[PDB]
Amino acid sequence: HMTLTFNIKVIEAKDLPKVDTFGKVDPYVQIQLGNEKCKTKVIKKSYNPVWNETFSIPVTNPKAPLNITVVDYDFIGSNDAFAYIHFNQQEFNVGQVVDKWYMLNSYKAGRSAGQIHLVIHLATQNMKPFE
Repeated sequence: HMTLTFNIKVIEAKDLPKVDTFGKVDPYVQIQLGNEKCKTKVIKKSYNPVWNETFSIPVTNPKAPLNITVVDYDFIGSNDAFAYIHFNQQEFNVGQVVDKWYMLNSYKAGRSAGQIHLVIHLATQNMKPFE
């Protein structure tokens, strides 16, 4: 198959900042590739959340940037994104499994946003995800 898919495992994050009104942070991760968006579950009150959630996103637009954001779920207000990492799709080679910790960028400069642990595998449709 010629159609490519981004297989992304959102494993965990560490050292997230305190951003929620009623304590710590309630983090989830949103993955954006063009018009395609998906998100993890919310982990309650955790600076070192572990999600272990896997996504498979088809590449229909080869120019869309891959944008990964960490967001604080607010049960009584707007959910505020506080950190991101973004990639050109060509930063990943077809067939390569990249298992890495990334330093998160804070939207508000000068604050630490922690790190995120992702497995990213740009794959053809029959390749076993992450293998």
